[PDB]
Amino acid sequence: LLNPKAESLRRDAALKVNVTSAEGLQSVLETNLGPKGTLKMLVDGAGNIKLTKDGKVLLTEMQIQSPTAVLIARAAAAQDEITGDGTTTVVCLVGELLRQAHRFIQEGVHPRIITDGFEIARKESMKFLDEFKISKTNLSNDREFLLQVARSSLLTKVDADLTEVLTPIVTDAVLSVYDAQADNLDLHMVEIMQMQHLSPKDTTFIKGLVLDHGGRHPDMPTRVKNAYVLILNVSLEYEKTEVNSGFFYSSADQRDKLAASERKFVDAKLKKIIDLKNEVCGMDPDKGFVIINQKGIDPMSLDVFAKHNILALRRAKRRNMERLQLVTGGEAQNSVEDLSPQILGFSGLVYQETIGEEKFTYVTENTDPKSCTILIKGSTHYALAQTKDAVRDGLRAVANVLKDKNIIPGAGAFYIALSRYLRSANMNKLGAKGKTKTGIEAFAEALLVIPKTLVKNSGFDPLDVLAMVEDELDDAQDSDETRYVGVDLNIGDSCDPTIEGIWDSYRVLRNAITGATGIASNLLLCDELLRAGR
Amino acid sequence: QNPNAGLFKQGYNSYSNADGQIIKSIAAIRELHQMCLTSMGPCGRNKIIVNHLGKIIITNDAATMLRELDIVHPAVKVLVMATEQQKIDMGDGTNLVMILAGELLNVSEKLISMGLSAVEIIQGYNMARKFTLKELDEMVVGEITDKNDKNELLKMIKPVISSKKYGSEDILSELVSEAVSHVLPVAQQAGEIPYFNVDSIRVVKIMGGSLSNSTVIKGMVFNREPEGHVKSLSEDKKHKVAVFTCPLDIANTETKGTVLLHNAQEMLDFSKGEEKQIDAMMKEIADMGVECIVAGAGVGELALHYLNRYGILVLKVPSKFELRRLCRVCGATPLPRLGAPTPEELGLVETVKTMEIGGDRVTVFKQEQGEISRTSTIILRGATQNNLDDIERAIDDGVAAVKGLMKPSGGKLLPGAGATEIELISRITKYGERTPGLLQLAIKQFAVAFEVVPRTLAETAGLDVNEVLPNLYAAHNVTEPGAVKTDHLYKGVDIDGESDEGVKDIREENIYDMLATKKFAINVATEAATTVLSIDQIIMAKK
Amino acid sequence: ERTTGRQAQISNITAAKAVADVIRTCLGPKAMLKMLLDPMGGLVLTNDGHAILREIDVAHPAAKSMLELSRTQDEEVGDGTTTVIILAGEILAQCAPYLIEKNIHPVIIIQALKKALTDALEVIKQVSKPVDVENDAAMKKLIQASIGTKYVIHWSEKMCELALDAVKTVRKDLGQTVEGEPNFEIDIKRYVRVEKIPGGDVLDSRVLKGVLLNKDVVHPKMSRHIENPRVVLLDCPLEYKKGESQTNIEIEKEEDWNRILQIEEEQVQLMCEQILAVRPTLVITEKGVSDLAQHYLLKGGCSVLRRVKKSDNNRIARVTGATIVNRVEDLKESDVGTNCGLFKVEMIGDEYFSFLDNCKEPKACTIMLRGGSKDILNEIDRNLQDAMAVARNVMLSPSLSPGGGATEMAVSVKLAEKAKQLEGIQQWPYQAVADAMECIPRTLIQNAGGDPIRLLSQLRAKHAQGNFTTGIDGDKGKIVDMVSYGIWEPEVIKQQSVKTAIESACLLLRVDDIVSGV
Repeated sequence: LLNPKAESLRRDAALKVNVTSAEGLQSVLETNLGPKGTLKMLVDGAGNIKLTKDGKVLLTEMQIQSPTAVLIARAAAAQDEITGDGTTTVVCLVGELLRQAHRFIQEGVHPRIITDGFEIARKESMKFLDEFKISKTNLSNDREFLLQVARSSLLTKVDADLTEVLTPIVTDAVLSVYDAQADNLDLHMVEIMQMQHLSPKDTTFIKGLVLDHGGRHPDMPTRVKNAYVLILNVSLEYEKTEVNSGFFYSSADQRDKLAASERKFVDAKLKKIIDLKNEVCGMDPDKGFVIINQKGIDPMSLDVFAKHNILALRRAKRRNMERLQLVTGGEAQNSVEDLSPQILGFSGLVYQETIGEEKFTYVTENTDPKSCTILIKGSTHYALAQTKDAVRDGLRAVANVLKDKNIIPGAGAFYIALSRYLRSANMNKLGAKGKTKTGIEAFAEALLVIPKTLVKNSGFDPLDVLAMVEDELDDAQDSDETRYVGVDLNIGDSCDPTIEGIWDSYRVLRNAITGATGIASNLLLCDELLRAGR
Repeated sequence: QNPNAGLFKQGYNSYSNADGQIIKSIAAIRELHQMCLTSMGPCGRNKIIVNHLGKIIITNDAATMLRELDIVHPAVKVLVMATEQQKIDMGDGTNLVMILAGELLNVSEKLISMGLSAVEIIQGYNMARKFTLKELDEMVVGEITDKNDKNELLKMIKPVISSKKYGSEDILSELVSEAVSHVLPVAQQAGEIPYFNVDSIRVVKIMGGSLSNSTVIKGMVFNREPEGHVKSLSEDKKHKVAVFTCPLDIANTETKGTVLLHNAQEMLDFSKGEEKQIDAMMKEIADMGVECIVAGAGVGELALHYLNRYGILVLKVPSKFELRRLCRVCGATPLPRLGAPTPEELGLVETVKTMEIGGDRVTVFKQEQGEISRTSTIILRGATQNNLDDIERAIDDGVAAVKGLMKPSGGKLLPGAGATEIELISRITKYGERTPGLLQLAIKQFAVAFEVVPRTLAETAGLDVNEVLPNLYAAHNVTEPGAVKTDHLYKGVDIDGESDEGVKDIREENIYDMLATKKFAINVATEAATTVLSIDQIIMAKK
Repeated sequence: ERTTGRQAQISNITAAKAVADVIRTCLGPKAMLKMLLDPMGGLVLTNDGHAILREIDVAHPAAKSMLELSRTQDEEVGDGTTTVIILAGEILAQCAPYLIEKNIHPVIIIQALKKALTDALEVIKQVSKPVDVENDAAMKKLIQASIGTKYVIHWSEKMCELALDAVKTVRKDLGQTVEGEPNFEIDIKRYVRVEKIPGGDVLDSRVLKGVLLNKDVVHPKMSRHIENPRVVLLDCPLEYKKGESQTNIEIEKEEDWNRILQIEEEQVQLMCEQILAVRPTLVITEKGVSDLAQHYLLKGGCSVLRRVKKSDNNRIARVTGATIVNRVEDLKESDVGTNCGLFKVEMIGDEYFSFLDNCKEPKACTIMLRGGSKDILNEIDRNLQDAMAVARNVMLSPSLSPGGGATEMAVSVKLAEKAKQLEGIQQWPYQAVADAMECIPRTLIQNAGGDPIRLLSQLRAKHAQGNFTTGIDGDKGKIVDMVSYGIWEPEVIKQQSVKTAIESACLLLRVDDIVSGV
């Protein structure tokens, strides 16, 4: 039964391909789980090499040939947008679920029987999750806790030294933009910038915005105290006669004097801007004046400002012009002709930083900036790529915890407890089927791929570390007390994740199990591979 | 490079159950099934066999083919050994086992494709066998009464000769029935003493002529000539016959006994000595009234001179089997020595003469209306080498089948020409339908195999099976005036070669099979089929 | 080049069997998945039997004929896509040994298959049970069979309302010795036509008795309800009348230009006077209406609808009875549209419509679907079609057949009873259908995960000795009664399934040669 230009893969070979391929993809990502995982180098073939641990980047850019591995990788990518994390967790769960299922399928267990067992265990796992979770305080003054969350999301993906730098950066950046009111939380209020020529350790939190173009006159202040902000969309470059004209003169000195008269077209605008300061805290102590002009400013116009200790910046990007109106409170003027004292915004220190190749202007200390900036430092695209991923994900991690009060103690306590729960609940209930109970046991065992992989990557023997966690967990239950018991990846013994500070997202773990269950089921239910036209 | 799993014994490629060893084994058997399939029936096909010694024969007999084939594949050996079972203690059924056993395997494969295990299939076949064997007991119409009448013998001998030689059935039947009626005693209801060994009837053939001049001799026919001067005995009764194993010459000496001559007188003295000693031995034979002498060895010149002068017919019989058979004609006991054929060891023959059969002269030891031999000889003629040789085999089959008429109800007669096989299909199917569970699957397919006989009988006759088979089934699937079928127990395959249509009544030609042959074939065929099915792997090893 | 004799027979059956295998996993609620490997780097896991057959290339023309079987089935009824393909393949497989091993001429094979079809059709009827198609609550329970296990399960009350009321309206429920017997002919594709209007929600949808027109009107403010409706259907526009022959107008004095303008106004009025003379209440014209004509007619006490194609005017004529007249001047007083409930010109979703809803049922209706977005409108429509297909299949025959493989097994057993009574060579290919039918209860067991022999044998035994309502439990895999576990399907599907499956097999079996040429 074969048509030319077609193939029908039968005799359970489709299952053998699906499981073998999944074990391949598992083997790749299994080496990168937890803070003890490895780094991968991704070579684009053009000479640019990316360094990352991020599962989303790894699966997105890594070339995959196995059609089955493509299915799992893309399905995980779908969960990445839904959950914001858990990429490796899903792939590891899918792989082990298929491995455990395959061992039973070889023994005569129908793929559907296992699949139904997976669905039962999944539903029971979600019930456990509901009793496992801890309800966090709704207080936004939980900084001491959110620091632990930032460390949990950062430490996994950084060199553990950068963690000390980024932890307060992620934590305070989101708390700054998170209104302490039952309103909302938008992590897009924290901008992600990158700069070269500094070590990654120098990643810094900036309360306001940063602009690229600086001043181009040596006498303008590099530090403006309690600045007023003018937002101006019109050029102050040397202007010419409005209409076609020329210089008609009799004596050489008249040539430049006539040009000086032509200069009046722009000088009149300069005077109005200088008078603007004179009207609004002209000579008041501890007051300044900065201009963030979207368009150019003549070197002569800058000299006019420099003489008055005014910091006149030029050729700002629109993106910052619109934000700075919200940050500083001032209004943009399309022309100096509309200039008025009610236009100016207000901010604290405006600082010009100069480095070898570039200048940067800082607009910090605003009354209500409604925006923050994080500056990611590095010497090469290696540190810049890794740090950027760490910051973007850390901001999301602490954002999800602030939005969703449900927190899950980590260190493997969730998945190890699920194994114990499902093992006992299954034998205690046996309400599935004489055969289906096989799939439930396969599901419960597969869940342990996560705590086992976390330990293996640490160099500790999973055979001893998991046993020690199970022992203390059982002792707590026999003692009739509630205790969260997880893995200490540095000592090798058990720990309490709620004292150590190891926290997982409620939403990620909820969907990670549900997704991995569906992905493994979709492959276990595949009886034949059908190829045509290739 | 290419890896292989499961092959760890001397590197053999040995297929497992999951690899279809049973299906592959059956496929090998199918090659022999087709070879034997075209043999059965009065219109069976001939085969040419070229013996490695440079001898070419033609036969219809499947067993001959199977013995002449070098059978290697164990899957076929199971059925070939089953064929030998039909030859041991039975004179027929060779084609029935080879054909039925193959078909049972063929329908088994149809069940295997379903996912029905070899164990489940074999179990069903064993049940259907036991049912089949019981049902056959009730299909008996007549019975041979073992009165050994020529006419009762012909009823059985005729269908036995048929399917080995067609068109000469009546001529060969008379030849076998006559010879059988000669050796069989006149008796009724006597089963304590066995009698009628197959060896009691010899068949002799000469090239040339045709069966139109065939006959039966009451006695033995030898291919040796009367070496002595007397070529025939007189017309008197009870000629005394002496039989010797010692050559008819001067006695030898156990140790040395070499005569050396140095003087002319010694030559004369030893020459006279030997001549006198031989005469004394030949004289003592003649003095006992012996008129014919049979030697198991050669005869010296002097012995011929004396035996001629005594008027004693000198006939050489070198075959130990012919001498043993001669004891069943004249009664003489071969003398281990020479010159003392004690009268008690002498036999009696009424006539010893030379006869011309086919142009070849033979010597015949026979009796006519008296001192009647316990052996018979059937005389065949034919000009065509291949045809005459096969006719000889047809004679042997007739005699062997008569031996099949044995004390344990061997005379039970069932309608032939496939009529029994058709009725079995209906009865076995009902057994399947009444059997719960998966067992019905193999029991029904067991019945299916039995249509191969009315199919084969039709195919060999040139008939379209697609018209004959539904006509045969309709002929037995009829409405009768009562639960028990009568007129339509006799509808069989009409081996005519005609054009239009129809079936023929067994009663028209008295085509009956022996129950003992049928029930035996049913046992052997099933054991052969189930044996092959039980083998899911073949492994070779040094023993 | 060519395949002759047994080469065509083997090739045709071989290809068809391969097609059947593709979809054997598609049967039942526990259908398994297949991996479709594209010539590109993608892969599709969709387990829809239609999509699987569509998206997989086939080589042998016989396989293409199998694809056409599924396409025909999809047009006839709303289901059976995989049944006709699996069954037809098995019928060919069962006929295979008869063409080869028994050497039975294809002519014999085809004759028996036609007889087996006739008997199979009888049995499907005999094992079926009636339902009162006039009991709306009973119908709702049947329609939900095609709505559940879907996101829109929570719409099922409204989906049943829309499907049931529309199909009942169009059903040609009539019989007589003069105008003939439509025999409850239902054609939802032409008669139940569905329109999607932005705005509202699924709960706001309505079945209308009349025509839903998407064209706008000459003025938004006109009478919406009429006591004695009279409807005019015209092709010709209302504009300046011109002659067919040559006309030459020469103007010297500017004063005569006004006279020409007055004539132009009169000619438009004269067209409107002929329309107004017959006291209309709604005027529909395919071509446009001049600004003067718009006021000339409205002031006469009627509404005017413009830009309505002949295709729509034919629909309007069926529900009004108005005759279409080409030239305006020829309009007759016999053109009426009375007993019409409304001429509503409501703007819905910022779009103008015109509704001719009436108290008539002239073998037609329109479904009006509401929804807050185009996605909602499409989601309602796409899922509603399933409900309407079932409503058609049920209202076309009150007999329901048992599911779970029960009907197919009943045909197998009953055919076996008749096979024993069939004389002649045809007995063999006759059995072929009896055995082939069991591919359905066999496949259901395999997809459930049970023993395909032990459970199938028990199922057959239950039908052989007991009732014909015994089937396979899709979820448990156990043998259960189909009344306790209702899995009943309209007879219409089962009758067409066995009919087209055997006929398709016959089309391939009777071809003993495929030759190339153009």
